[PDB]
Amino acid sequence: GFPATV
Amino acid sequence: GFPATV
Amino acid sequence: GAMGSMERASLIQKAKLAEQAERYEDMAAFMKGAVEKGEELSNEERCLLSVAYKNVVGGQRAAWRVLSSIEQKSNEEGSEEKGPEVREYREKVETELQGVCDTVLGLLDSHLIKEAGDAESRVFYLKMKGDYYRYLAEVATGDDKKRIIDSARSAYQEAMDISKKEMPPTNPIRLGLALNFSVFHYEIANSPEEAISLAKTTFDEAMADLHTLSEDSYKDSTLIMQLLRDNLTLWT
Amino acid sequence: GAMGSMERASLIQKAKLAEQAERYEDMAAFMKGAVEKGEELSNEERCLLSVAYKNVVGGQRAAWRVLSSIEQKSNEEGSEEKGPEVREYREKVETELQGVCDTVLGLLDSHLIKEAGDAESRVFYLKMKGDYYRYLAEVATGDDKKRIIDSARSAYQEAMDISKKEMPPTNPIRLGLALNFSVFHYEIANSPEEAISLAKTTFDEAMADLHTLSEDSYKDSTLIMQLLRDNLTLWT
Ligand SMILES: COc1ccc(C[C@@H](C)CN)c2cc(C(=N)N)sc12
Ligand SMILES: COc1ccc(C[C@@H](C)CN)c2cc(C(=N)N)sc12
Ligand SMILES: *SCCNC(=O)C(C)(C)Oc1ccc(Cl)cc1
Ligand SMILES: *SCCNC(=O)C(C)(C)Oc1ccc(Cl)cc1
Ligand SMILES: [Mg+2]
Ligand SMILES: [Mg+2]
Ligand SMILES: [Mg+2]
Ligand SMILES: [Mg+2]
Repeated sequence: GFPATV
Repeated sequence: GFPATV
Repeated sequence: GAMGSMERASLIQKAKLAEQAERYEDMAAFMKGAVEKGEELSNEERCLLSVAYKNVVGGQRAAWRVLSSIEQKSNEEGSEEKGPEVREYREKVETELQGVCDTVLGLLDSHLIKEAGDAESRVFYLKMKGDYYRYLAEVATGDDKKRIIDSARSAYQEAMDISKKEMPPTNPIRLGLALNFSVFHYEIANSPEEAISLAKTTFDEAMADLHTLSEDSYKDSTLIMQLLRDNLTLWT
Repeated sequence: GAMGSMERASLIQKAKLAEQAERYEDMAAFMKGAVEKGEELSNEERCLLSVAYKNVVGGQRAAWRVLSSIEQKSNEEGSEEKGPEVREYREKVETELQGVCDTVLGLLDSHLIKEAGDAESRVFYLKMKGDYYRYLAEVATGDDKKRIIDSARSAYQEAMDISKKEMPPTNPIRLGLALNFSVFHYEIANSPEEAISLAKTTFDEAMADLHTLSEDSYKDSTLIMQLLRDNLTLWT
């Protein structure tokens, strides 16, 4: 999975 | 509703 | 032409890559370059051209509708004056949309349509001509609005005439043409009865011809038939 | 600058309209013009700048990944040679992505960061600097790759140092910085243990400070905490 960033 | 076109 | 130095086959290959990457502006630019090589397009190449520009202009239309709605509300009684910015930005998007439509219509006129002799190519291009004049009509307000609407009507009508003589009632291009010309009647020409009649007759005539088809052709035709039914459900 | 003749307030207004219309390239262009007026940005204006470019570069990154995957498969044993086109088009997208990153980094260096004195502005800009060097690092292969990675690390580290001294552990900017620096460790710096430790400690320290918050602040902070937890779940 491609991880969360903001 | 917005009607279908192709 | 910025694509003038790229091989035709490379442009087609990159259009397919751009589609996979959901880079539809690039896809359209590659296909414009391919058309400008001057050779006729294959069935698949016509699809690539149409998919690319349909996605580009579809995004512009959606944005234009958002902005036009905001502009309408800004002009209602009681709304606070907020300056020229909404109109300006709606106009910016509108001008870009018109530019894309002009580009597509230009490719069709120079010289795709005049070299298209088979029904599968000629009907497809004439349908596209109707579609892009329809998108121009959606935003038109000037002296030429009626002529823009009539240009869409005329292109669709020529496509319809050929399609009814040269294609079976289940041909997906014939079905999609009828779907879109029906939407033209409903949304552009203020002719909901014609829109409904066209969708219904098209659906019924396709239904009666499904028995002639293979399983794969049946899937293709019934998919577009369902869109006709969806519109009929919206409208009745 | 093509936005040089437009009022600052009009640029901000149009950025907000562009966001509503999902026209993120326009949004970014309007916000670049606003930054280039030379005045500091408010909290909301910083968000508009970040949202615009995050969406533009996010689309470019997604396209680059699609193309890079196709390119990798084209180079495996047994694959048919298909020419330079995949590499060329991946390079085209890559160069456009690098151009956007360079533009954002240029705005930060000229002159947003040097005028940013409050933690809420300075940490936000330094986080952005780390993010856009991280995006450059994702595609980098040359002599300067290690320096690009170190530039991201250095910007994130300065932001972290300020955030830990000047912001509560639940501040959403502090949390988002830690989230992204943790991703940097995991994906860019080959440091999964540091990535996991940072995400865990950040989450736990925020948890312990939630009791100080209003309901609305609690919602804001817990939203970013959940992203930290999501990454920890992916990684463990
Ligand atoms: C002749 O070329 C085509 C035929 C049929 C299809 C799709 C079928 C499932 C019918 N809709 C199709 C999709 C294309 C593309 N998006 N590149 S080209 C192309
Ligand atoms: C200070 O400016 C903001 C604060 C808070 C938010 C969103 C909250 C729900 C927290 N994520 C927000 C969204 C913006 C935009 N997309 N224009 S600006 C902006
Ligand atoms: S030409 C692209 C492939 N076809 C399609 O995507 C769908 C929409 C399923 O079918 C048609 C597209 C265009 C026409 Cl004119 C007819 C069917
Ligand atoms: S700045 C845009 C408004 N905020 C957001 O969209 C989310 C992602 C919910 O919150 C953050 C964005 C950026 C940071 Cl640095 C922190 C939180
Ligand atoms: Mg106009
Ligand atoms: Mg008739
Ligand atoms: Mg390169
Ligand atoms: Mg530490």
